[PDB]
Amino acid sequence: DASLHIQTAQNAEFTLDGIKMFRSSNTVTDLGVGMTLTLNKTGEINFDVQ
Amino acid sequence: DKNTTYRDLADKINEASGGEIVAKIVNTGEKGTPYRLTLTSKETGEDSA
Repeated sequence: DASLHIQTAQNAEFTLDGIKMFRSSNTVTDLGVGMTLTLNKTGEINFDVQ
Repeated sequence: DKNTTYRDLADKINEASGGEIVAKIVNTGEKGTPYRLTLTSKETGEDSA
């Protein structure tokens, strides 16, 4: 019986500035260089460094 | 050249583009073929070209 499966686990997914990438959760650091990031919803966004 | 690696050509093309065209290697989360090439340019639309 699959009805007992209230909720199933799945990833968060994102682009590396154009090219997409799927990961378990809403936090990312594979960028290297010294860059860190976290996700809070499915959308498009731009960020800046100064 | 037919024997050269991407690594060597990457430095060469930065000179060939003069840095005027910006390029970098990015992944699709794609096992086996994890390299994808991105080329970028600026203006208010597709005309960046």
